[PDB]
Amino acid sequence: NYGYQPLFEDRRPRNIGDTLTIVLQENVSASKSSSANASRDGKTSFGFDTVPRYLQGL
Amino acid sequence: ERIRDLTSVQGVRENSLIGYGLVVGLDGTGDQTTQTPFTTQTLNNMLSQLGITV
Repeated sequence: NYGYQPLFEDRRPRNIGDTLTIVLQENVSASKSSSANASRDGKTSFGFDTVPRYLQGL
Repeated sequence: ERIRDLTSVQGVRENSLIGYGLVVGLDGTGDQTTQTPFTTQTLNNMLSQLGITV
């Protein structure tokens, strides 16, 4: 004797020892990315190629 | 008969029960079963319980 068994209810595990099918379908995909940058360029110049006479002391 | 027709006793009450079933023996006036999958699913469940695996 197996006890009350339903007639229209789906066949589910109910007690200890009942078997159940597991469809293993795992798909995990995690990602991360990052970046940082900095730049700085400078040029300076001053040339008195021909100095006038009133400014040759400076 | 006034007190029984006017009052009710505490703890003397009716509950509601619900269930799902199948009705068979209809003269072609049942479900289409193409738009109600649960009818065929539960019929197959009943057959599987009774020993027929469709």
